[PDB]
Amino acid sequence: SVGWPSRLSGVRLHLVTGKGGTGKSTIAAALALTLAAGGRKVLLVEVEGRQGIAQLFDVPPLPYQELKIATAERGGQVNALAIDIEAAFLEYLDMFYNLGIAGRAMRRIGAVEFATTIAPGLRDVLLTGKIKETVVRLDKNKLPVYDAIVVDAPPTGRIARFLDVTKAVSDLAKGGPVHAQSEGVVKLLHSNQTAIHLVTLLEALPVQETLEAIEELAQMELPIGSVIVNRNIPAHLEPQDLAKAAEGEVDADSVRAGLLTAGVKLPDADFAGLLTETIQHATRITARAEIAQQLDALQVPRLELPTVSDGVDLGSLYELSESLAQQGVR
Amino acid sequence: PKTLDMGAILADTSNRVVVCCGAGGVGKTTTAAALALRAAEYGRTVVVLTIDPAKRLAQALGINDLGNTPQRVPLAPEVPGELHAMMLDMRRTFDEMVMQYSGPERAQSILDNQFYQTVATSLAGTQEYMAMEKLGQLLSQDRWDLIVVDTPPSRNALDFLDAPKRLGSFMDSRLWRLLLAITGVMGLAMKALSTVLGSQMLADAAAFVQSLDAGGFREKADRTYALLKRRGTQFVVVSAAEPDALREASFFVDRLSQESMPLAGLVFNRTHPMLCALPIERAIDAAETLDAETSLAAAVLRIHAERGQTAKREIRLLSRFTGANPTVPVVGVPSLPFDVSDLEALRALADQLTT
Ligand SMILES: Nc1ncnc2c1ncn2[C@@H]1O[C@H](COP(=O)(O)OP(=O)(O)O)[C@@H](O)[C@H]1O
Ligand SMILES: Nc1ncnc2c1ncn2[C@@H]1O[C@H](COP(=O)(O)OP(=O)(O)O)[C@@H](O)[C@H]1O
Ligand SMILES: [Ca+2]
Ligand SMILES: [Ca+2]
Ligand SMILES: [Mg+2]
Ligand SMILES: [Mg+2]
Repeated sequence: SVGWPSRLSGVRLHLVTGKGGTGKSTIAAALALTLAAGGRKVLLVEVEGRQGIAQLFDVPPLPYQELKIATAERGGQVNALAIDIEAAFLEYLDMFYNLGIAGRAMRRIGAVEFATTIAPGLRDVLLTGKIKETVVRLDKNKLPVYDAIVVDAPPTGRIARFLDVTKAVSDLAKGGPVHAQSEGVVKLLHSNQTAIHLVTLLEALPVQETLEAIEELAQMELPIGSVIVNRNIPAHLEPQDLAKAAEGEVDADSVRAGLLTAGVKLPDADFAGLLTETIQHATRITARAEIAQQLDALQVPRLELPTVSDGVDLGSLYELSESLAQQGVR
Repeated sequence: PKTLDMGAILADTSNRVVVCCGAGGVGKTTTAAALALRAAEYGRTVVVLTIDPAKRLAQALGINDLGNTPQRVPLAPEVPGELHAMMLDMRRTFDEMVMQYSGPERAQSILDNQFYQTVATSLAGTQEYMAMEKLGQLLSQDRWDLIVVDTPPSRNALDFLDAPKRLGSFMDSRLWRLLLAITGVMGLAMKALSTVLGSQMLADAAAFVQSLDAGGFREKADRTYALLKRRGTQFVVVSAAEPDALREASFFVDRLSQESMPLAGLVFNRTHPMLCALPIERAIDAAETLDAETSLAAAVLRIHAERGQTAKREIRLLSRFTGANPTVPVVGVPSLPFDVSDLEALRALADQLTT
């Protein structure tokens, strides 16, 4: 029944997936804010070069550096890392093969863009490898630099392949240092230090993809965290009144009586119109509940976030973080 | 404002191609299908090129199969025209393109190439490029007086117009032959790729360059884009009553204007028109008096007030688009109280679109 079991508080790596447009970026930032509260330091990571963090915080494009982007409750801190795949490839060539010179020459002729584009496995090795480096990084006192890492991850249709370290490494050169580092990446991803959260909307396709992703991830023995149901709406009607209204039955006599009590007398065209407005609302709720029922089969914790009435601004991220905190996210 | 007359555009046979554009998740596929079904009801011989219909809609159109070719949608005998439909198969369209230019013999090698199968066919912009290629294939066969074009989903509505050319220029890069199929800079880059990438992958990539043997891809994307400039082409921009979708619609409208491309108008989909004239302030207060004192009446007032607030947001969003684009014809489509996944729901949607 809880949306956040205690085990999830021990997790250092949070991966936020879900279908496009369900709220991965918004919720990964709200999750980062929640985990940073109480003088903690959390890293918010994006991996597709889309600059979604900068767009969310309404700031210019972020460079390839970990930078403070938000102050969490009671002295907490959220740092941002927009991974630059081109700069990550040069970092890799220089650190693992001492080809920093070759790398710098490739950048001047657009060859790094090419190599990362023509080899999707190399791309995923660079990205998951950098994610692992942020997770295991220690300070001067052998203590973790970050309390948690939150990844605004690829969508539900790409998440299983993105975390498939064995398939990504298969198209890379045999031997060297990469094949040794990949073992540590696999170990981290499959441990109790990781959790994959799946953002969904109460719509057919986001729910279907959530189910299909959980199945693919369970087969890979990858740890599932929570299902996060975004943009919930108020029912406004009691279960019995809703079930009837979804069929076209709203007793008007009771409605007309309750309107007279509040000092409201409506004409026949406005009263009939008011009734079909509630039938249509109840038809929308019923259909959403029918879609939501498909998730009941999963023995996975579920979290719920409301709809922010206007556009998602900085203040909206704090309201969603507060909504997560009230549900036990810590 | 100004009212978009989709019915008159559909009935006029000088309109040969109707392109349904916008961001993803706004109603492009269903609008495309509803428009095509309508044209057929008007007596036209129409083909709908769908991208991603939901399973139940695809089944209702009889296009749930693996085909990449139009099929006849059986309709009531009274229907004077003909509806034909298909769902784009992105990978199969790439195969058709490869064979058209390489020939069926050389195509056997390219189709069997592991780099082609796993990398080349899934590059960014393939969905838009293959939609354009299929549109080109439909036009060349002259099997229909009207072609309704659905466009792939994206957060960026302009990807339909820009992604094929972008993919084309990437495919024509000097880097393919030079780095896979010597120099100081190219030699350094070649060494780096040999050191990092798998020998098997590099062999399949170089084999693909040798096998394909193409500025071929950009020239193809350019000629196919010129088909959208032919007389009888109409663009329909679709948007949900959301700020992101409207901003994408506005970006698309600007581009059509800059390029002198004919824009039919905007489909402002999923609206919540008020069926009760009672003001919002009065509705909340009437519900609040009942709260202090039968839970049915107050909840009914809370539905109406919430819809009214939703209707207010929709009106101010539209007035922002209309203020910036006063020349753009518009049609408001209400959110229907059922899923648009059968021929009867498409008919009800077409009624909203053509009123
Ligand atoms: N709880 C919410 N209430 C209202 N709007 C939301 C909410 N969560 C996300 N959004 C909006 O929905 C859209 C899609 O969200 P986003 O975080 O960008 O999703 P994703 O990264 O999965 O594509 C954005 O316009 C965003 O501001
Ligand atoms: N006016 C409408 N009223 C109700 N449902 C609608 C309406 N227009 C579209 N839908 C629904 O919205 C969803 C998305 O529509 P779809 O045409 O596939 O969008 P797109 O191609 O833009 O992603 C579908 O499930 C469809 O049935
Ligand atoms: Ca006829
Ligand atoms: Ca193009
Ligand atoms: Mg995002
Ligand atoms: Mg679609």
